Amino acid sequence: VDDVTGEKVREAFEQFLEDFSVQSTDTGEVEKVYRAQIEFMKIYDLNTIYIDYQHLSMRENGALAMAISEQYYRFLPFLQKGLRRVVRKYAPELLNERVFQISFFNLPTVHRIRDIRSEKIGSLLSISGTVTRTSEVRPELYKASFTCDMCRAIVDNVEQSFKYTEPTFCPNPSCENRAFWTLNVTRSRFLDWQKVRIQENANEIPTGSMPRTLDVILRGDSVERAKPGDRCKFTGVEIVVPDVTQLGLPGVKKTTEGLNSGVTGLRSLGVRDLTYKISFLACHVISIGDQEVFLNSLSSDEINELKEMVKDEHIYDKLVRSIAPAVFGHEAVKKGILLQMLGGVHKSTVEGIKLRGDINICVVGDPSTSKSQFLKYVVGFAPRSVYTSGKASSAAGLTAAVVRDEEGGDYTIEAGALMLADNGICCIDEFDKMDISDQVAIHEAMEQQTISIAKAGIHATLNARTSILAAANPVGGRYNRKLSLRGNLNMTAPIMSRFDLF
Amino acid sequence: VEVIAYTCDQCGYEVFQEVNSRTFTPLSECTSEECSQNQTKGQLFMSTRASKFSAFQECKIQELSQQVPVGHIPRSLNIHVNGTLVRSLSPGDIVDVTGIFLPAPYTGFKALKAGLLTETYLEAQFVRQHKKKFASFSLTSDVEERVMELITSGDVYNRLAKSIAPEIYGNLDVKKALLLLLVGGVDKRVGDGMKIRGDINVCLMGDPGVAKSQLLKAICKISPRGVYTTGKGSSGVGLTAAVMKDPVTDEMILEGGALVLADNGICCIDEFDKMDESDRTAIHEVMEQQTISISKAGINTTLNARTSILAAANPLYGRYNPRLSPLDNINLPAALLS
Amino acid sequence: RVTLQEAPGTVPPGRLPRHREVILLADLVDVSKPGEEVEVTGIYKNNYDGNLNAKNGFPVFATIIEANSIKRREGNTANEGEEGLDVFSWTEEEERE
Amino acid sequence: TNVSIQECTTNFRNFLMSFKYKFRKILDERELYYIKQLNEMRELGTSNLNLDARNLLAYKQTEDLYHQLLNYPQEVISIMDQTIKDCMVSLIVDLDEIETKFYKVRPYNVGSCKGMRELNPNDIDKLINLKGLVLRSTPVIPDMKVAFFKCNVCDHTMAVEIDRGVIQEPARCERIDCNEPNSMSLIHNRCSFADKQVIKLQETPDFVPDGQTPHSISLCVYDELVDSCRAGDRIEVTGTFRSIPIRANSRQRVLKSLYKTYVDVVHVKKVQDLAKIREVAAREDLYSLLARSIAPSIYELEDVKKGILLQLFGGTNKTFTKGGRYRGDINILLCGDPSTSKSQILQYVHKITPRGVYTSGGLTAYITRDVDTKQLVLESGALVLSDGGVCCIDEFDKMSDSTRSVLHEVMEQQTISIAKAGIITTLNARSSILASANPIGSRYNPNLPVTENIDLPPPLLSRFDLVYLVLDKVDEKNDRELAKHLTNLYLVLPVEFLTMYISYAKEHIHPIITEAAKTELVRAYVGMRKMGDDSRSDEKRITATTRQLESMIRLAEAHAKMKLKNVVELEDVQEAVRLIRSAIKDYATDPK
DNA sequence: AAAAAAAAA
Ligand SMILES: Nc1ncnc2c1ncn2[C@@H]1O[C@H](COP(=O)(O)OP(=O)(O)OP(=O)(O)O)[C@@H](O)[C@H]1O
Ligand SMILES: Nc1ncnc2c1ncn2[C@@H]1O[C@H](COP(=O)(O)OP(=O)(O)O)[C@@H](O)[C@H]1O
Ligand SMILES: Nc1ncnc2c1ncn2[C@@H]1O[C@H](COP(=O)(O)OP(=O)(O)O)[C@@H](O)[C@H]1O
Ligand SMILES: [Mg+2]
Ligand SMILES: [Zn+2]
Ligand SMILES: [Zn+2]
Ligand SMILES: [Zn+2]
Repeated sequence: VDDVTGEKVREAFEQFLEDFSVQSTDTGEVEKVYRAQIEFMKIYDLNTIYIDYQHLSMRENGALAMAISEQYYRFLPFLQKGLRRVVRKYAPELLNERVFQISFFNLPTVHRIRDIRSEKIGSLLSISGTVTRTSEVRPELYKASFTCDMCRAIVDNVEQSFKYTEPTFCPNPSCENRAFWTLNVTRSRFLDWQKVRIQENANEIPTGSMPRTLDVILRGDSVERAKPGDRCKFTGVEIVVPDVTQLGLPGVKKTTEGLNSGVTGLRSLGVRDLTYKISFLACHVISIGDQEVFLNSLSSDEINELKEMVKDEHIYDKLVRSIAPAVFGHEAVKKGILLQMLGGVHKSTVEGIKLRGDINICVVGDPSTSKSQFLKYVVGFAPRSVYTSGKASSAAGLTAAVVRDEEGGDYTIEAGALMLADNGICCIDEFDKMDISDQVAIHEAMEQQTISIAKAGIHATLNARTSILAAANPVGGRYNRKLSLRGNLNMTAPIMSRFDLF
Repeated sequence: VEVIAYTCDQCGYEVFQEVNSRTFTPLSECTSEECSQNQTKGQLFMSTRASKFSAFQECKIQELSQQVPVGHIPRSLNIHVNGTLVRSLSPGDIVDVTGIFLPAPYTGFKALKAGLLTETYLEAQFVRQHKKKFASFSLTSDVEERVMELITSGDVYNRLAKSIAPEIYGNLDVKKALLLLLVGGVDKRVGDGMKIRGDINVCLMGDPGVAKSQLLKAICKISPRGVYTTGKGSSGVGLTAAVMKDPVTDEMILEGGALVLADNGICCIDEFDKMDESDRTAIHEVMEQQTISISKAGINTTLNARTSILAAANPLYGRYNPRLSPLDNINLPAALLS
Repeated sequence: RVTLQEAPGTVPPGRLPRHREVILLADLVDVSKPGEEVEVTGIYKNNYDGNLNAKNGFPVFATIIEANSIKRREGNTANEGEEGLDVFSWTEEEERE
Repeated sequence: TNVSIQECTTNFRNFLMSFKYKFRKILDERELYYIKQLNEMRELGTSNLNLDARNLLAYKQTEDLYHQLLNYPQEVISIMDQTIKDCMVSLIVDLDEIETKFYKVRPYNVGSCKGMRELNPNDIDKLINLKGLVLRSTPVIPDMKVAFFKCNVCDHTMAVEIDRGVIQEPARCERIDCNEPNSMSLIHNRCSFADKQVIKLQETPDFVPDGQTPHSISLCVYDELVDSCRAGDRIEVTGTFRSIPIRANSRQRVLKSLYKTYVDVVHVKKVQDLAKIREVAAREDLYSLLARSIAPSIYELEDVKKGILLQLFGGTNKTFTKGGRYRGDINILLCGDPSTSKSQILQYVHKITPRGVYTSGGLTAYITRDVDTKQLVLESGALVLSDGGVCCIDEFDKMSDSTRSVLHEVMEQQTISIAKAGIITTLNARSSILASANPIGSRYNPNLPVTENIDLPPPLLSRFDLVYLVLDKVDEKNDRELAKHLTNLYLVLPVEFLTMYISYAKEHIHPIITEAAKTELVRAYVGMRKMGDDSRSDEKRITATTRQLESMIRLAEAHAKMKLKNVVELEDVQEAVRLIRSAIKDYATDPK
């Protein structure tokens, strides 16, 4: 039976892929977004395509856009066939036969996790939440090839499902596939696979209710695109996953209350009941929370402004004036912070001795004279910058710590602020009240750029390439002009030699 | 279940079955004539309305401490009860149960061991509740003449104080304070919703060996709502429900933040300085009829604590000191003392 | 066979390491030691597994690494002076020199 | 049974068109609800009908249908829904909106509310009414309704209806042109499903008189009842009773001798005023009455009440790009001996404010290990939950040490970051703090300064917006006044109108300061700078900090916030300076 | 469920 509806939607899809012909600007008379895209894949040998849902909106109105969005699972192979048809009409050698992928983006609205209901199963949807855990990138069987052992005939292109399925017949007339098949690994094609977990934000959750959790499955080029702790927006199709354990498998076989929506009466089920649960499949992920290389990023403004502020006569006189316009006064501190941001060259000796190539600055003064403002500005301006306090509630503190679950084989280290501040600027506030362990680890952290630890059977040497900036309050509240830095401050002499400017 | 009935999809009579075993198996085909015909006519389905059911309950009983031989651990016994006698007994009473002592198969565990060893249980037939009855002072003629006699007795509270603990000598004022504690103070709120409690909180101080512990035990005996607790020793007495992780299904039954019968209860504590920070926080939380709202997993079923607090303690020196008495105090924060 | 983690100096800070399984054939036995950071050249292979499919609900395959060469990289991070599995080994002409 | 099908429908339809609640009015002994509500649904498009049993009981022919509904709920409800479906055409004589929507009823108040401690087997498959408190919920559970099958040889598909869950699989394809028996394999993602959800409910504590333990009963819901309740809700439900055999061993067809009990419910119940604002907002002495209204039982202490009310009003918040955000929250400390009833003020303000968490001396996010389910979930803390509101803290001195540093980063930056178990993220707090502390010892000695008695770090104390002191001293007059006042209590207050006014002020009012008040601000700053030095070169303490400037600015902006003003006036700045220097005048130690 | 070793408070 020919699903002419699928054929019609595929024909319309390939049609507006052919002749979308939207214009971007006046100079862009006819630009052909998807022809340019296919040329892009031609010149960079890619496999995925991106389709804007709004660009899909006006084509045939809801007879096409809605007919694709709602029964997406029903018409996905038809869209794949249309894409293959157009690409092999316009670019044969690109096929060199490959798993083309389509990612729809820019949906009209996003849904909360608490708004998920079964009536949208198989329909395109957009959801967002915080990623709390991911998994490894495992290979997954997609198209299998099998050998008919008793006759060694080949049956291939066997589509798979939630269960590992073998063929059911042999084309050889003399054979009747009484014996089973052996999988041809070098003939089958695998695809990447990763499972991530999401949950509702604190904004949507009312009262002290328990957050709702959902499981999202990635596939293709979207692997490792959602790191834990990130609020991201997922676009994909809602699906349902069964319990494969009750399903036939070669291997051996809140919850105690049961009352699940089981089903019985099938052949392979036997006397078992099949259960289901809701999971989401994603195809597009976005997040909402050398000098020649730089010169390669060419633009008119890139050339003009760079040349202008290189050939100027009074860059410095202006440059220091451009740092932290909010604060009042404190001319020298701005220059010091600018020099700290610029940094120093890093060199290594011929025999492998390393040289410290950064600038460490301490700021001292009586309370309320706008010292924390500089730290906040540099945190908000310098990339890979971390704000932290002298006294930290975490066991990591500043450098690192070791933790293990009670009678659980972890033996894992936890990263301190200095560890997170790698290749950046660490900003410590209230430097005075540190404790002994950090106070003795620091004067190794700065000068040697590395931290070493050996506790309870685990030893390691971690990189700590950081530029430090600290603030302090003189003992007694107000700085005593009669005495010196050593007299007023209680911080130790060896730490004093570490710093470069005051 | 006693008799299990199946419907036959409008095929004549609806097949019945009765199973007296503790396991049950269903039917597959039916004796209906058109169903007995050589092709299938409808799948038989169990009918809930047509079946006959019965109430079922189980309980276990322990040996009395007087009957245990020396150097042994008391044993238990399982009791099954069915019918109209269900819910005729409550935990924590002495009973005289008569029943039939029956064996029970081990095959329910399904271990394929103990070829001749079997489990045993008793099926209840008649229960004598025994023990005593509180009766909630339900008025009867005899107690009416009793209260008439009390009216004729004149002044009563002095005799009541004299009659609580004659084994402990003297200390008339302490017993008078105990009487005043038993009745309770002004209660049932005031205008515009301001909270007032009728409970009285009295703390007793003294050196060891003054029979204050014995007096506390006598008070607990005479007060039907009295409860005795102490710092640890038993863990399920403070900040945790008595049913936590209790059911065999491990259903995690819990109220959250609650104490032992703190609603209209008389809490008695010895060694008031002994308890750790958790029980100290609980006793500070139960202040002035304040409810306990400690949450752990989204639970907020607070226990409305309206209790009178009676505690006995001693200074760490073990003897009174000539120096400033607040230096002896209770070794507790002054806010709790006030 | 042995369990291989990620080097703490290579993992991005604040993240979790990734575990793999390494299989050592003859002549490779006891060459590596617990706690010693190593570098293994080997062959990547995949195979079927039951409970991995059971718990994931998808035809996922387990992967192991059949080792072919092992080089110790504990302490001495300077890895540019000379090439070879062991930089502390000498030839006959080097002995003559 | 075969009795209700014919005449009960006609009788109930007749009393549907012929019902007047005047019958119930006469029954009470101190109007066509159905038709008017049905036309309301017709003009609304909503498909929902509520039905009370007592009005259903008010008619003599209907009580027979009442008894029949008690015994046989499902069939009666189905025939009632069919009757209501036909009522569409019966009353409209657009027929297009009718054919798409289904219709259902919500019976309630059928029987008296019973308890889980008395549930005999005689009450199986009978409608009952239950109250309780929700313990836990569950995610939506799909439920198969239409099975989808495909003949893979010829790619032919068909839809198979189901019944009682069990699927009668077709053993041979309907297309006799191929007629293959083994060519069917279903599609999981092309079926149709229903949204079932399970709710765990506990009984009310009123049913336990003698220290027993509560018992839990499971619930089942469908469609509109999904997510209709959450944790901690107090609700009442009406529905039928159900009993099910348990599978025990999933490998075999053996069944236990005991049945699991659960209930299925159909109805659940829980447990232009802007003109009224401006009339009140235009009054002159609204400030004093508003300040005194939030604490009716508190005697005197007017200035602290004004300060707390202004803090509740809150200042403005701005996030200009090139300079960054500025704090808009107000943080107040209270100190004094435990003879002030200062906990009562915290309890008042916790419930007066829209959002606010009342805690004691954990407070922020920590990764938790889930109890009932075996997974790891990130959980937020109390301080995060008070975003935009006021966070109340009691017993501030007993704060330990690890948590204090947390506060030190929640006030100067109002953004907390957590880096644990591979999770690195930042959370917004934007919360106000109202804390109380006690002195060390039985009394706060006036000679000793504040810092020693409170036992707090000087920087944390300094970074508060304001601070207030209470010193109960024994005098005849004030003791007499308190005695009379409290005895009279022992023997002009608004309503949630206050809450809606606060919400309107927080949402729609964004006042700014003006150039006129700038001169007064500068003059006040100079004035307190002028007092900071004297005729001696001792370099007296510099009490005119920039924190004073920001405190004045926020207090003035909040003083423009209430009364629904849009720009500041002088009264704002004089009020701010007076209320900020009143505490400073009582901040001195024994000298001077 | 109960004993024994480790790092941080
Ligand atoms: N007034 C008294 N009359 C009779 N016996 C008394 C009296 N005071 C103390 N005793 C005796 O003291 C014992 C009970 O006092 P006990 O030492 O248990 O109380 P306590 O002061 O709470 O001390 P501790 O904390 O050491 O238990 C009994 O042996 C009792 O006979
Ligand atoms: N432009 C400015 N000039 C002078 N002081 C400022 C300026 N902006 C902010 N301030 C003040 O400086 C303080 C910055 O914090 P900081 O200097 O660390 O004092 P503290 O140690 O009391 O936090 C703020 O409290 C603010 O009142
Ligand atoms: N001005 C007052 N008006 C009414 N009651 C008061 C007043 N001052 C004290 N009280 C009474 O004294 C008690 C003081 O307790 P409080 O100081 O709040 O304890 P804490 O501060 O340790 O929680 C209150 O319970 C209150 O009933
Ligand atoms: Mg004692
Ligand atoms: Zn073959
Ligand atoms: Zn039949
Ligand atoms: Zn066919």
